[PDB]
Amino acid sequence: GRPRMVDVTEKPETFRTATAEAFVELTEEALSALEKGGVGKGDPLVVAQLAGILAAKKTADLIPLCHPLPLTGVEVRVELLKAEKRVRIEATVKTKAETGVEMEAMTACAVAALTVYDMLKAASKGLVISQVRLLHKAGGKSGEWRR
Amino acid sequence: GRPRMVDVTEKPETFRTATAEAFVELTEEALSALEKGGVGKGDPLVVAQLAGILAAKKTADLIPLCHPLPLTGVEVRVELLKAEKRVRIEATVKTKAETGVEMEAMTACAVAALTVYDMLKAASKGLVISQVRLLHKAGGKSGEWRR
Amino acid sequence: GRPRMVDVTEKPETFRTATAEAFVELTEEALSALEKGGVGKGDPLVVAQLAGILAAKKTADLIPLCHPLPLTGVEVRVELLKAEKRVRIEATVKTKAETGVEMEAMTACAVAALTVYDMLKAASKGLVISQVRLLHKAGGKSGEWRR
Amino acid sequence: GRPRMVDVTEKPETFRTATAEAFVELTEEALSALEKGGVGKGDPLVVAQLAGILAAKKTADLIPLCHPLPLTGVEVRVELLKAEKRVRIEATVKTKAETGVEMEAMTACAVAALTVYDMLKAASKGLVISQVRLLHKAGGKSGEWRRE
Amino acid sequence: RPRMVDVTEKPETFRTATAEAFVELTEEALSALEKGGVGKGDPLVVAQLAGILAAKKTADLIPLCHPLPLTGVEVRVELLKAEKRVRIEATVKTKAETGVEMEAMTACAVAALTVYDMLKAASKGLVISQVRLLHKAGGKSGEWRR
Amino acid sequence: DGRPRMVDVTEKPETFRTATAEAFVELTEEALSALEKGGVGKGDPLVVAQLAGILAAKKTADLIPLCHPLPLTGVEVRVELLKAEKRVRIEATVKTKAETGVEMEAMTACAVAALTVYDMLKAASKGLVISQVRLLHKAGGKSGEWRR
Repeated sequence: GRPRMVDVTEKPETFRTATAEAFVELTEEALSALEKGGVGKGDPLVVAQLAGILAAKKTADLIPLCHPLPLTGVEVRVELLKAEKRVRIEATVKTKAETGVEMEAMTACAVAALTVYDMLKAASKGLVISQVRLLHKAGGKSGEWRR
Repeated sequence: GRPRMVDVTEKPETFRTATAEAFVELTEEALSALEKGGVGKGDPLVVAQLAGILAAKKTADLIPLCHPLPLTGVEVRVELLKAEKRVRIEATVKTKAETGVEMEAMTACAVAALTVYDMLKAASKGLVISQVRLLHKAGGKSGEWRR
Repeated sequence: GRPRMVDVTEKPETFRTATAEAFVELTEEALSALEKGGVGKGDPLVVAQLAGILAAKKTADLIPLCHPLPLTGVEVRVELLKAEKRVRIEATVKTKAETGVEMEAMTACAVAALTVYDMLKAASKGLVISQVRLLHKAGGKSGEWRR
Repeated sequence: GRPRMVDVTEKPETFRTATAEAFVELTEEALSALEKGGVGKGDPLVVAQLAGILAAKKTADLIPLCHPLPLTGVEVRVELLKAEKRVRIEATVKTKAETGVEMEAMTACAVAALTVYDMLKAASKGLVISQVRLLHKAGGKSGEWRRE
Repeated sequence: RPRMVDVTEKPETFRTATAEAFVELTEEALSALEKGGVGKGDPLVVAQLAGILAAKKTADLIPLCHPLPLTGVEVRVELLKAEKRVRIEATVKTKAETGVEMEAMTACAVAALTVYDMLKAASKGLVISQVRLLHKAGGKSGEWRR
Repeated sequence: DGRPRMVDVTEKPETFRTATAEAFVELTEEALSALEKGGVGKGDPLVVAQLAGILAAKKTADLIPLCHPLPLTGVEVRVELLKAEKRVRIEATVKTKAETGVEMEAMTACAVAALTVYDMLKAASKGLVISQVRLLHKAGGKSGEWRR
C-alpha cells in the first residue's frame, strides 16, 4: 500500500488529450475591480491564463506520483461570465505518451484560478475557487471519457 | 494593465499567518477505494498531505507576481469525512515578512486536492475539487480576517 | 581558482537595488508580425514581460554561484521602439540583503529578450538580442554605480 | 493574441539540431582579472560553460510557451578572444522531437553569458552581453538554416 | 570539457536500474523513530516519497544527465531494527536512449538524506553509510549486477 | 502526531549558522585510471562534481520535503582525489543567518557531488560506491557547537 509511480513501461505511446475547467466566484468588489483592470497588479485574466500554461508544464513537479512527460500542446482560456459573477477557466493538454495528461489539464486550471485570486486578493479576501473538474479525456486503454 | 510585483521593500515587517481549506467530493467508487488504501498507487491522504507542504514552498514559482519569502511554518491536514463523502484539506502557513502568505495557504490546499485526485483518478475521473477558500489571515495592513 | 559562493554571512544587511536593460533587434517581418498581434502564439511583449518577472525570481537557480535571496520588488518593462525596429526591456529588482541584485535584473532582461525571440522567431529565425547591460545599482559598502 | 503552446501532437518526431552564440565584451579590468583566474569566485569560463549546459535543460521552465522536450545532446564552448577583448559562447543542442531546439541553444548561450558576467562583475559592473544569436538549425519541415 | 553526451542516434530501448542506500542509526535515533519521529512526522514515509520525487529531479541535479520520460519508479524504505539501520531500495524504468542508473542512485541518496532530516534532531551523527548500484539492464552493454 | 509538518520556527531568533559534511566515493582500478586520464569523455569528474555540490546546496529545500527554505550566505565545496586510498573525498561547508540549521545543505552538497562523481565515472565502472556521507561540524542554534 506504499506510494509508487505506476509502471507504464510496456504501454505504447499514443495521442493523448485532456480538458478540465475551474471557476472563481466573484464578489461585487472583485467584479468591479476586474472590469476596471484589476487592483493595480495588472490584468487578472491575462496573468492567470499564462500562469495556467506554465502550471501545466510544472505538473510533474507538483504531483508526487505524476509521470514526467513531453507536452505537445497546451491551451488555456480565462473568461469573465458577467451574468454569473464568475470567472471560467478551461485548459486542454496534449501529448504522445504511455499515460494520460488529466493532471496537467486539472493543474493548469487550478493554478490559473489561484492566480485570479492572487490578482484580486486585494479587493476581496473571500473569493472562492469553486470547482476544478475534468471535462474530457481520450487516448488510453479506456478510450474517450466525457463528463 | 501591466503586471507588477508590488514593491514591499518600503513595508512593515510583521508576523504573518494564513489558513485555507479545500474539498474533494468523492463518488461511491472513490470512497470505497479510499477506505481500502487507494487504487494501488498508495495512500491518497498521506501523499496529498505531503504534496500540500511541498506546494507551499513552490508557491512563488507558480503564482507569477507572488513574492519569494522564507517560510517559518507549514501545517497541512488532509482528512476523510466519511458521512459527507468528501475529503477536507486545511493548510496554515506562517512567516515574518513584509507581505502575506495567503497564496501559500491557498496553493498548499489546491495542490493537495489535485494530489487526492491523482491518487483516486483511476476509480473515478469525475471527482471534483471545490471550495478552495481562505479561512483566516492576520498580520497585514487590513489586520485580522476570518471567513 | 575554485568555484565558491562567496561568504557574506557576517556582512551587514542593507537595502539593495539594481536596474538593467536589454534589446532585441527586429526584422521588417518580425516587426510586421508584432504589430498584427504576433505569429499565432500570442502577444510577444505581454508574454515576455511576465517571463522577465518570473526569471528574476529564478535567478539563483540559473546562475551557479548566485546567492539565493528573497526579493521585495520586481519591475519589468517591455516596450516596442518601432522606428528603430527594436524591443527594449528594462528591469529593476529590490531587496534587503548582504549581497547585490545585479544578476536578478540582468537575468530578468535576458529571459524576457529570449521570450521575445521565441514569440517571433517563426517570422524570422535571425532575430538578435543585441545587448544586456546594467544601468544602476546601489547598496552595500560600494554603492551607486550608473552607466 | 491569446498565448498558447502550439499544438504539434500529430507532427512526426525527427532529429533536430540548433546552434547559437553570444558574446560578453570585457573592460581592461575584467580582462585582467579573467587572466588572473577570476575575482575570487572561481574560473569564469569553466563555471559559465557548465551553467550553459544546465540552462539548456531548464529552457522550458524559463520560456513560457516552449515545449518541454527530452534533449539528447548539449555542447557548450566558452572561450576568451584576448585580442578582441571578448568572450565567445557557442552552444549546440540536439533532440528527437516534433519541435525545434532553437530556444535551448539560445538560452544556453544567454545564461552562460550571464554567468560570465556574474563571475567578473566584482571587477567591472559595466561588462556587456552582446549578440545572442542563432547560427544554425535543422531537422524540421523548414529544413536547413544557417547565418551567412 | 563537460558535455551532455550525444545520444540522438541511439535506439530507444527498455531500460531499468536498481540501487540501494543505508542510513546507520544511533540508539537515540532508533528510539525516536520507534516513537514516530522527532515531531516532524514519520521518517520512513516522508523519505520514501522524497525518493520518488528525487528520481524525477535527477537531470536537474546531475549536470550532464539526460532528461528522460520515466515510465516507472519504485522505492522501499525499511527499518532494520536489530542492525540499527534503515535500508532504501529503488528501481527506475524507462524506454530511452540512455540508462537510468543515476535516477535509481539519486532516489536512494535523497531518501537517505530525508531520513537524516527527519531524525537529525535526535542525533547529528547519523551516517549514510553507502549508496550503490545493484542492477541495470537494457543498454548496449546489457545486464549488470553487483 | 506522526504527521509531516514544516516545524514552526516563526518566533525563533535569526542567528549565524554553519555546517560541514563530507562524503567519499570508492574507486575501482578502471575508474581510478579513467580519473587520471581526465575522465571517460564527459569532462573533468572532480570539476563538474564540485559545482554540482554548490548547486545542490541551493536546491536542498526543493529536495528535502520538510526543510525550510532560506537565504544561503556561503557555500564551499572541495572534491579531491586521494590516490593512495583509491577514493575521492568531498567536503562541504554551508552558512546562513536563519532560524534553522544548514546541516541538510551541507549533507546534500556532499551527496550530490558524490552522485556526480559517479555519473562522470560510471562508464568505466558501474560498481563505484558512495560511502560515508556524514556531518563533521555544525554551530549556531540552541544546541551549540557539535563536532564529529
